[PDB]
Amino acid sequence: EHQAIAKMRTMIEGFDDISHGGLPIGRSTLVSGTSGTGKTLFSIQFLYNGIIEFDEPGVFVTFEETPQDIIKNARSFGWDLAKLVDEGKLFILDASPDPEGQEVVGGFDLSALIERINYAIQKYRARRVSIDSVTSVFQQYDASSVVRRELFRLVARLKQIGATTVMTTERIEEYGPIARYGVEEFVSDNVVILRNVLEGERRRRTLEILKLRGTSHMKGEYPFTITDHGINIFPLGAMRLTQRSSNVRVSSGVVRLDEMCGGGFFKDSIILATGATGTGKTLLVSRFVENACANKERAILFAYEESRAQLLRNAYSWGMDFEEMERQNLLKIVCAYPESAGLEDHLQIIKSEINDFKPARIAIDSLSALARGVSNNAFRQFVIGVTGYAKQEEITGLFTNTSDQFMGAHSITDSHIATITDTIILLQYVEIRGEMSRAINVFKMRGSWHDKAIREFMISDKGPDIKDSFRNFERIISGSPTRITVDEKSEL
Amino acid sequence: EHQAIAKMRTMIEGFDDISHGGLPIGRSTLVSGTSGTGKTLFSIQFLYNGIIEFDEPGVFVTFEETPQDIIKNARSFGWDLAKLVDEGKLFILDASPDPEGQEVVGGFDLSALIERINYAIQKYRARRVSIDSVTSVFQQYDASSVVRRELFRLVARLKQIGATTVMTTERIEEYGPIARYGVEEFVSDNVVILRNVLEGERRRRTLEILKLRGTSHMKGEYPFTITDHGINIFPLGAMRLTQRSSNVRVSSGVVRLDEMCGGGFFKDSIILATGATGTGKTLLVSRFVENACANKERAILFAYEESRAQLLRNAYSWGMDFEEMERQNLLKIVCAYPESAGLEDHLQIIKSEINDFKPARIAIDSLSALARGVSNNAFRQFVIGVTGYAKQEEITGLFTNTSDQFMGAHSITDSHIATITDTIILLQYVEIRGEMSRAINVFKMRGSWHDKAIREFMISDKGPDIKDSFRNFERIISGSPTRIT
Ligand SMILES: Nc1ncnc2c1ncn2[C@@H]1O[C@H](COP(=O)(O)OP(=O)(O)OP(=O)(O)O)[C@@H](O)[C@H]1O
Ligand SMILES: Nc1ncnc2c1ncn2[C@@H]1O[C@H](COP(=O)(O)OP(=O)(O)OP(=O)(O)O)[C@@H](O)[C@H]1O
Ligand SMILES: Nc1ncnc2c1ncn2[C@@H]1O[C@H](COP(=O)(O)OP(=O)(O)OP(=O)(O)O)[C@@H](O)[C@H]1O
Ligand SMILES: Nc1ncnc2c1ncn2[C@@H]1O[C@H](COP(=O)(O)OP(=O)(O)OP(=O)(O)O)[C@@H](O)[C@H]1O
Ligand SMILES: [Mg+2]
Ligand SMILES: [Mg+2]
Ligand SMILES: [Mg+2]
Ligand SMILES: [Mg+2]
Ligand SMILES: [Mg+2]
Ligand SMILES: [Mg+2]
Ligand SMILES: [Mg+2]
Ligand SMILES: [Mg+2]
Repeated sequence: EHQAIAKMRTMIEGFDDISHGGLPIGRSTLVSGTSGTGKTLFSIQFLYNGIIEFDEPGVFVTFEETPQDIIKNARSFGWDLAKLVDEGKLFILDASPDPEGQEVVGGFDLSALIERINYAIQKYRARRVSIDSVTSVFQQYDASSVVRRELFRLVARLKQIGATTVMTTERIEEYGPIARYGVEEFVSDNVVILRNVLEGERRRRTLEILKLRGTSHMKGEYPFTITDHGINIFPLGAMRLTQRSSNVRVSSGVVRLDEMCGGGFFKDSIILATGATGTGKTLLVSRFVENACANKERAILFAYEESRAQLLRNAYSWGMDFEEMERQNLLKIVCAYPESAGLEDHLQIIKSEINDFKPARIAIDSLSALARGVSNNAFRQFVIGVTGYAKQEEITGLFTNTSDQFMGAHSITDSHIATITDTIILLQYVEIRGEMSRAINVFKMRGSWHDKAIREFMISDKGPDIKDSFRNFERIISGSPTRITVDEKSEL
Repeated sequence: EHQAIAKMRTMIEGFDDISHGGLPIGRSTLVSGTSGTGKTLFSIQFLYNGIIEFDEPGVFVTFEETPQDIIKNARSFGWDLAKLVDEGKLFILDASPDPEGQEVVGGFDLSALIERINYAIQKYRARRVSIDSVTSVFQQYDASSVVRRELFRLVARLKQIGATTVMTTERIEEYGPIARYGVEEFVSDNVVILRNVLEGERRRRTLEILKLRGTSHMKGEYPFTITDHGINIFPLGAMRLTQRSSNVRVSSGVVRLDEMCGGGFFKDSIILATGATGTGKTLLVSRFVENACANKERAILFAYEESRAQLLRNAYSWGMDFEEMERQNLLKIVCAYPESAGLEDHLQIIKSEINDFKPARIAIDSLSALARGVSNNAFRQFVIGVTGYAKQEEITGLFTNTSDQFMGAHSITDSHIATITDTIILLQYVEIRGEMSRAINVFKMRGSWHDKAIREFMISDKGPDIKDSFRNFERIISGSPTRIT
């Protein structure tokens, strides 16, 4: 064809983007990675989605796992390949060794095997092929040279059969060689790499595309997650910056704060709250998530610091009954330690909840939690992720941070995430006469006017009470202020 | 001959400059690189370009990728190699293995195949040749020593045929051996290394001319981007310091500000709008992007922070409409996440849009939005990338930056780029009586005068209202002044 290479939609969440459309039609795609990296899950989903959505039959070749196991584990994702097999949509070409034994199985092996597949493809009238672990075929007594030629013998004949193919290969080191004999990376056109990089004691999983001949594809690692719906990727680096924005306002929970923002927050606008531990991030989150229920709008509350109980105790002591917010089915609390998963994990989880319950507000208390460990970048990416989604979804997200140091916060981010957020509220203690009192400012609003006053405030059983600035002080921001004025009242 | 080495032009964007002209004529060039770097593309473009600019024909000996494919993959770029092998200007030499089975045909090996290519050349009167994946030939059963002979046998056989050659090799370790059997390196007159380095879950293609027997060449790695129009290379080191400069002037969009700078900004200048988060860098941004329309000049506005829809929101709330602008084709908008491309890449996109919309003013709201998880160096390289081009291009660019700390920041830029820009505008807060009030202040201008004081300014529907300074104060810079009665 005088037309450039066309791809085949895989239907695997994210892959299509990274792959700018899917797997190059008519060609074989090498998909290597270490153990437990989802290589087989990759090929099964490929063949599968193609049957469920494009009614494209698929042939599955396996050189190790007995068909029975394959169908079994499929049930992990609620997949009854078993059926698609019985309706002729799926056909597993068992090519695994017998627990008995026969010598010299490399001569007729491939060639005879090729024709077998040819028969399979041709017979069931298929469009998708997955050959699981070609690596386990030359693992009899061969070396680099023999390997090379053999793949080319298979990638090519298959190519003559014109079927979109997926081959799986194993790896020994994580960032070491691409495949085993360091020879497939070439004899193949398209080489996808699924990693399970260590780092720390958490394992994060990326998926890359070293190359698709003739076409384009996002370059680099993008994390993905294996779940009850298979592989899920997150094209973090692909998400378009075209999110909608309204001029609509909503409330923060405390009306006086609703004034200092020029009439509330904007439905479409990420909101952060900073302060050293104790100022009151939570109190603001509390009244925030609450405010959203009194209007009949659902709002999830992900906490990573406090428990579900304690999150309902201290809450009560400020009035407001979460308990009721839950019953009416207008509030939802998640709670989960940060060391319970990697950022790639929470992001999906949060994204997940947002899909079932479809909140009207979002309140993640403590970006500072998730920031634990995880290198500054990895986290930064998380942030966009959350923010960028919640934004292009029209939800009001209040976030929380906690300055690494009380009094003297020379940086309202302590990780420089400022710029990602739209509204900024700042809490700070203030040493006023041997007494640490609260202060509260609306640092910046992107669409409104907001108040430029560094108002003090007190916390009681009602909640926050935004009073009057400290006009008669120098070095307020310094946390330890200074009294001014040198004239009282006397005669003329 | 009695004179210097005559090079041949590759026409490969930027390469002629890194090689100082092109490939040493009649001499082969070994271009290696791991899988997915473009080695094929490099050599296919080489032959190709020779066909559409010089009419110098080409022989593409292909050992592993099938002729038909070689032709198909080139359509990705808009290249009709099918048409060129018809017009007999390019010839693809099918030197691949049999998809079936045969072992006793290549017993004349190296020699036989050379006789072929030498025939074809004399038949199409070709001038350039590329052998794609020669390593794949030996990949039958050879030792480092068997290669050095076979290769030196070919290379030479092709030197004698006064043919200017480009052989392709493949690597396995990015910064390790140049080729597979660490032998080709010394067997070829010229060495080109293609690297797809990772480092930080991100890839970056860098090209390098290791050596060129004969003449000089640029030294080291240069970044490159594989795109519809093939290999594109930016020799940020080959860009001299020769930009036309003038005293003409332009407005900042804020009349006051124009006076503060001694009557508007200079046309041929890079202005920087540093400041804390919120100080209003994006306020001035829109401003300077609008005055370019009231004067019927095209102005592009590259965004990397706020949406295009949101921009068009806060725009309207400061007065001045952005909708109109675009319609009249006097204001183009961009938008993209800094993580949505690599620096090497972001750079090119700019150049791209510019060439297409011939702006007169460029706005890059937050260079500090790009520095994201990038190497201080890499990034400095990205500023000079833009800055320079916009200079030589006589464009007037406005760049936004946000310091990693409000009030007290002990530098204009935490990445130290100031000494790159000509005019630095500077926003910072100042705590006046339990309050947060803004304060603009031109910090420096290389050709003009510009006021020296820090005037407080307020923002409102109509815009930036630069007022008067904090005379009766002290340490207004320390963000928390001391009113001295
Ligand atoms: N429903 C599921 N939910 C969460 N994780 C799952 C689920 N099913 C499988 N996994 C995880 O996925 C992995 C299975 O990997 P998979 O079988 O897809 O391919 P592989 O390990 O790359 O290659 P191979 O098939 O040779 O083992 C397991 O390590 C397991 O932790
Ligand atoms: N019922 C109450 N009455 C008066 N003060 C209260 C009451 N509950 C909490 N406080 C005060 O509020 C602060 C608790 O902080 P809060 O619950 O708002 O979360 P935070 O400041 O955001 O985060 P963290 O406490 O984890 O640092 C304490 O410093 C305490 O003095
Ligand atoms: N039109 C295109 N647009 C964007 N990227 C492309 C396009 N065509 C190819 N590419 C990219 O360029 C790479 C092509 O490299 P190429 O196939 O030319 O040679 P190689 O990687 O050096 O050697 P080989 O692929 O033969 O093993 C692919 O990995 C792909 O990411
Ligand atoms: N219509 C308006 N009326 C009054 N004040 C406004 C208005 N719009 C914005 N502001 C003020 O301007 C600031 C907003 O900053 P702006 O939109 O100019 O971009 P920035 O300061 O350059 O960058 P960033 O938003 O990333 O911090 C807020 O801090 C706010 O006080
Ligand atoms: Mg396995
Ligand atoms: Mg497997
Ligand atoms: Mg290769
Ligand atoms: Mg807390
Ligand atoms: Mg190649
Ligand atoms: Mg030497
Ligand atoms: Mg900002
Ligand atoms: Mg901004």
